[PDB]
Amino acid sequence: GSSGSSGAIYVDLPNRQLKVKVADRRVISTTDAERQAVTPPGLQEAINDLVKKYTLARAFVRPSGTEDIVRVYAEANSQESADRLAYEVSLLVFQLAGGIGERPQPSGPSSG
Repeated sequence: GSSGSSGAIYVDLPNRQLKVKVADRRVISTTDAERQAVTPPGLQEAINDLVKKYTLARAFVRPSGTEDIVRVYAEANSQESADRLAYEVSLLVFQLAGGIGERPQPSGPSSG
């Protein structure tokens, strides 16, 4: 007889990504200038506060890059926090960067 084994990862924290098809650039007030502290000045803070107000949470965003759509991502120790934050962030942007298009949908507590 004989036996082997599988070597790989066995744990992948929860995470959630989104995409805000920004209508465009400029125009928006809180969407100009790029000096004095990494911009946008506040977002990082606002979210940060939310990232701190949460349990082991983490949110991020990626502007233009090989595309014309914004990238959103939020994770946490819990799936909910991961979703909540995510959904929120995406929204936070929708307004912050007056993001539009495909809007973020609510996870919705449903299990069976």
